[PDB]
Amino acid sequence: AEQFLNIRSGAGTSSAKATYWGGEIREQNGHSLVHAAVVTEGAAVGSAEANAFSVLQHVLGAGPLIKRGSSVTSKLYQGVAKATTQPFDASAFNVNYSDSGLFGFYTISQAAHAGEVIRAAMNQLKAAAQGGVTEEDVTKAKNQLKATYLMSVETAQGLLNEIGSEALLSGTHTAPSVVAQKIDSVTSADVVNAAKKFVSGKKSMAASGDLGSTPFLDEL
Amino acid sequence: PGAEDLEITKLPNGLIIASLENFSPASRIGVFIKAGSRYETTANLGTAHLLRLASPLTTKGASSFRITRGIEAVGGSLSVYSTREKMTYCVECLRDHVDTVMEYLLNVTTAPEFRPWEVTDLQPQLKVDKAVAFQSPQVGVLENLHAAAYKTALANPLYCPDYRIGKITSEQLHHFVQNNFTSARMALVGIGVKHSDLKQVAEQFLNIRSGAGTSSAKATYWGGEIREQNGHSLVHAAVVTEGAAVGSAEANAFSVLQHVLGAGPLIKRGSSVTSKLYQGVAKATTQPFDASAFNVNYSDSGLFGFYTISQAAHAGEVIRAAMNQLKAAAQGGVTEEDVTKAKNQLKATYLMSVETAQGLLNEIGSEALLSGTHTAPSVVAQKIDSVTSADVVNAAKKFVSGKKSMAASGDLGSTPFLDEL
Amino acid sequence: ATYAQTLQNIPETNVTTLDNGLRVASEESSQPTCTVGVWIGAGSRYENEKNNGAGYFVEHLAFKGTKKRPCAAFEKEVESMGAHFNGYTSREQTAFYIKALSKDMPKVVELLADVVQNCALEESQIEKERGVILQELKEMDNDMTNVTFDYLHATAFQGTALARTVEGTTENIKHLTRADLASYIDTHFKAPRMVLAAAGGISHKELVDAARQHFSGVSFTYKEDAVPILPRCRFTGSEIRARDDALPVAHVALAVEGPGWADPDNVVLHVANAIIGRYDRTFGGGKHLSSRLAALAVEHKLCHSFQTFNTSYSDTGLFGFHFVADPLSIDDMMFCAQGEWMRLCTSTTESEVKRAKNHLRSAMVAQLDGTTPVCETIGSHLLNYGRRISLEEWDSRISAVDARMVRDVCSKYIYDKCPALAAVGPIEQLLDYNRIRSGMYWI
Amino acid sequence: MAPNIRKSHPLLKMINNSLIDLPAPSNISAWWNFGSLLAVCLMTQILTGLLLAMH
Amino acid sequence: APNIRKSHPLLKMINNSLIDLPAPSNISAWWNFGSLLAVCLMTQILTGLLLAMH
Amino acid sequence: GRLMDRIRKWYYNAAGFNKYGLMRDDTLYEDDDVKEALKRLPEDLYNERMFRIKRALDLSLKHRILPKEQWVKYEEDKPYLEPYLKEVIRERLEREAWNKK
Amino acid sequence: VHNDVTVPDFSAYRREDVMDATTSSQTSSEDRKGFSYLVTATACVATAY
Ligand code: HEM
Ligand code: HEM
Repeated sequence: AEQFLNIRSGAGTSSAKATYWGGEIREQNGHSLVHAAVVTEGAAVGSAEANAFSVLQHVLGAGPLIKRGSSVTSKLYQGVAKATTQPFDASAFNVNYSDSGLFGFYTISQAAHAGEVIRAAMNQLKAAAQGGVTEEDVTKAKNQLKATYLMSVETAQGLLNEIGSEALLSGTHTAPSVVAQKIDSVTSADVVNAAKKFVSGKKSMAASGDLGSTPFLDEL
Repeated sequence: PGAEDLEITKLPNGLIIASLENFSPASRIGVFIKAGSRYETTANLGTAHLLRLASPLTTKGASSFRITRGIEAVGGSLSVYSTREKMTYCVECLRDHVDTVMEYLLNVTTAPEFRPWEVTDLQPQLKVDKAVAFQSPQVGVLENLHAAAYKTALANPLYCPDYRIGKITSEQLHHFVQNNFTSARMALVGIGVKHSDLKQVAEQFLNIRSGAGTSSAKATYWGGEIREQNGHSLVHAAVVTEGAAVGSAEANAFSVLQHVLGAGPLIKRGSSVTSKLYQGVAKATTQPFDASAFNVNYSDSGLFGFYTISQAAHAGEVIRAAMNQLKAAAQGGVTEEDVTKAKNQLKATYLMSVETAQGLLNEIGSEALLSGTHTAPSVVAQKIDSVTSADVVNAAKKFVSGKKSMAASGDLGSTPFLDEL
Repeated sequence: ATYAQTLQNIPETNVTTLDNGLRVASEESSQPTCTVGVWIGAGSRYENEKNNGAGYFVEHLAFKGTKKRPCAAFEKEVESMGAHFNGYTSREQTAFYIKALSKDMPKVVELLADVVQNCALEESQIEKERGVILQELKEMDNDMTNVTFDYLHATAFQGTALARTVEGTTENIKHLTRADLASYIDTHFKAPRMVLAAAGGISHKELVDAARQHFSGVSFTYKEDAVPILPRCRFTGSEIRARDDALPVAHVALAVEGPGWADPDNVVLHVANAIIGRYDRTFGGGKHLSSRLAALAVEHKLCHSFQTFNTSYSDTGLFGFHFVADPLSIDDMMFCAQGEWMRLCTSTTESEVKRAKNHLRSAMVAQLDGTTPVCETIGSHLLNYGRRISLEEWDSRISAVDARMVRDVCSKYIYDKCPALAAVGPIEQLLDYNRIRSGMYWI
Repeated sequence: MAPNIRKSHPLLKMINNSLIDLPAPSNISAWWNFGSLLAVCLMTQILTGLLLAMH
Repeated sequence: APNIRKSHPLLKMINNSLIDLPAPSNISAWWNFGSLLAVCLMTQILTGLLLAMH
Repeated sequence: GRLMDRIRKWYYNAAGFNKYGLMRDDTLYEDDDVKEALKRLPEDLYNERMFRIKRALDLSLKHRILPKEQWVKYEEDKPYLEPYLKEVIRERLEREAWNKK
Repeated sequence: VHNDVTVPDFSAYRREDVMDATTSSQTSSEDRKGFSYLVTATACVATAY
């Protein structure tokens, strides 16, 4: 690093902080399956407000854990099933960037059942914003979260990314012990809070396919 | 022999017939239809476009070959123009040949065969036809505007979407014709001909049923915002709000407000002083540009606002300066003298627009199709000056208040978002 | 009410000349709206090497205001009456005309007169337009079709005045003086060479009274009443190949010296160009199009488009064709094109001329589709043909034409002639003047 | 399809491909004339030769 | 390049007419004479030269 | 009358192209008209004709024929191209007469 | 810009009868062509012989 590296020093050119828009892009293309993703500004990297979302994430359900499973521990999934007839997939979307973030849900479903799957995913998110969270839900998600994380670092890349990601953002290194605390410190409230920050905040939406039966942001 | 009169029979089934012998050495017939891209569904998107280019394919009575050879044999022509909700087939030739060209015009609009091969062979033309049209940014943004301004029908593109080039079936073409080219949605207009003749043909050769077949799912307003970053130095932009429908007297206000704000120079390389908008933007930017009053009036809705073209960097100023220029008019910034000038420009424009054979034939049949009637240039003139100073500033407000839509393209670097105007 | 008749019904075009030389002409229609303008017999051909580009620089100022009514004063007065003012400047014909309510017929003439006579030529504006023209050149330079025809003239009429562009040189634009624009106007915009034409709902008499009023030029010496005769431009079988393998398509234009307005053959030439016609990738016709070249073009993907042309001039002219193609089909296209030309001289069929004549008449009629176009025909006819030529006459002349005539006339102007060529773009495939010169005979 | 029969015909396509449309440097000098003379010599020899071989 | 069987100005020919030449899968014995005829020509020419020598 | 009608059935069996599994139309020589027709054929019909042909070629190289049980029966022969071909030729004749006109 | 392009002067090579830029080159055409084709025609005669 020393006796070999080089190049300039200092943050060189900095990035013009991300301004939130709350747009709506629709891509009509015929493709039978309709992909859609509705989000709101979420939490940025580091911010404790994220931990909540990470938990709210796993609470709502972040992609099956059992091969060809059903995902009962998944509020969202379960919610949408009880709404549509045909095959589909819906999950809790969540990204945490430096000066901002995005949170919401991403769905894939037949074109015709696009309306129901998408809306059923909204109510499913409001019901959680309206106390629809059990202290038991919050404890399970805290495990899934602890599990996921812990597993993600088994592969050489996983571990190297985990290390360096931090070592780059704050030249430090939280021990898997501390990270574990920050998780369970999330309260039942925090969760329903995030849940609300979603239903309230301005949303953005992206879709693609035969958007024939797909709703516009101002219909959710 | 001087000037006759504009007749207009209205046959049973609903097929309208309006003619007008102007003794011009050349006639120009045309089947105006209530067809268009708005009647399309996600399912047959673009079929309307491909139908437009099918005009030269074989018909139950004339082969692809004979259609083109036949018309050319007499120095005739065949064209098809179409808006989001209006299709106009129409031939044109020296008087002495109207019969000849008629068969083809007829066969084309009522006897299509849409042979599978002839069709699939044609669809690649969509590829091409689109590429040329799209050479003018003018068109690209307008497609997107409509996409943002609406949620349906009028939100459909005028040019077949790419993914569907080549997936439009013969069935889709037929069903489209059967469900829209109905005697009650059609009008057989003509010029340089006698009503007795034009009528004869209409009843002795037309067969299709009447009734709007499939009706269009009324245009819902969205108020979208589509931005197309593409590098191209010049930034095209268009900001609008819902406007006035057809007929609507309210529409007459906008036409006046239009000419008041300025609707494109009248003097070669002019300055357009009589143009509030133009003038306003100039006093705002340094480099070359162009800004005008945009205005469309569709059946169950309309769009109104301004379209600008400017350097990328001065996009922010040109666009905003165009907003304030529109608010200042919404806040009594209209003189009774401004309103009177616009009323002339309007009377002028209109009056001139009908000098060309096509202009007149479009003016006639457009009405003869919407309300089987015919306002005299006298009455139309009234409806104009009946616009008051208020009406204008009213429209002006309806804009600043209503929800807007916006379409842009180019190096949008210094271009503002709808929620910044 | 057969075509024939509708022709002999169109009102006659009236013409009356003033003591200054100005010629006023018009065709009266019931039209509530109209068009009136002054068609001057001046252009870049009248310019010499030192002022090439004057008539164009001047074109840019005939609208920025006169002595009496400055910029806003002019525009305001004109914009406010719902009138459209605009014009143009060719190689040997310049024009300025307005589109106004037949009502304003007389105020417009006043305005027209005030432009051709009292152009302000505000030395402040001049420096601005200087930068504008310079800018329009940058643009027009990206119009292959233009570049190609200019070049066509540049070599076909090399060494003469007709080989200059209308817009002029980058140097002349950068240096022309108020004085230059001044004299240009004084020397050329002169009564005996101008023509006040009008079309629409207008009284010829009312028109001419208005003419008398503001178009009150005075003439003392004979010199003033005289119309100069330009020096003859020498045509030259030659070629100019401007190659740039970076442009998408390639443009090619080939032509032979044409006779000139006055010559009756022109009719026949047009009937011929009517056979070969023109084409373009969006012509619905397709493989069935009547023009063999077009048909061939379609069957072999020979060109994005092609077009014949018979550009007339006072004493000379250019009879040729132009096509845009892909680098790799330039030869096949050129081959086929000359093919049809040779066919025109050797085997034109009666059926062809029949179609050609009809198509021609139709175009002839479209040339009078509105007050403006009609007006443009008057201004030009008087200016070029001396008098007005009625469709009834044209139609007559056209009917006289037959296969034999087409062949004789075409042979006359085409067969074994040294053509003028201009090629632009990725033109490596098309090649050798000689190979092309031999295409002029037998196919 | 091929328009002219000079570039399409299985045989002419060859005469045209080597003696008509063949691209050649614009500057080759007289020292490039012997190739064909050589060819003409070959032809002339063969011809006069057959004539002699007959006797 | 890749193979010198399809690129070489000469082999490109032997390969183009006697190796990769596409042929109907069903031509019968009545299609063998083309080459026999060819072989005859070669054989004649060859024995002929031999004879012409004496 | 019903003479050549049975004559035809005789010839059809005499020709024998059905022992290969071909329809009358399959054996048509592909001149310009036929090639144009073949182009208009719906895909299924075209793909089928191909297979029939490819199978026949395989039969020929093999010096075999289909089992009597698979031979096409005179009355089950589908003239899948006949009509298209008619039109094609019809279309051409028109152009022709027209161009001499 | 293409307006600044001029075909050069070809007087050093032009045939005396088409040297004057103000005379219809056409009148001398039949001779210019007549002469050259004569040479050719003669060459053919010789070869023919
Ligand atoms: C490569 C081209 C040829 C060359 C270089 C060539 C050269 C010669 C030479 C140098 C001689 C002796 C000439 C002398 O008498 O001084 C000769 C003789 C002869 N050549 Fe050729 N020859 C050619 C082609 C042919 C061919 C193709 C034939 C006929 C099939 C032929 C037939 C004869 C005969 C009959 C003689 C002997 C009688 C005589 O000398 O005139 N030659 N040739
Ligand atoms: C197209 C191929 C050829 C055919 C069809 C052919 C045929 C014949 C025939 C029928 C004879 C008479 C045979 C007999 O004696 O009963 C003959 C003789 C002869 N041929 Fe050929 N020949 C061929 C090629 C050649 C060539 C290329 C040469 C040598 C350059 C040649 C040299 C001779 C000689 C020397 C004789 C005369 C002595 C003899 O009869 O054996 N032939 N040939």
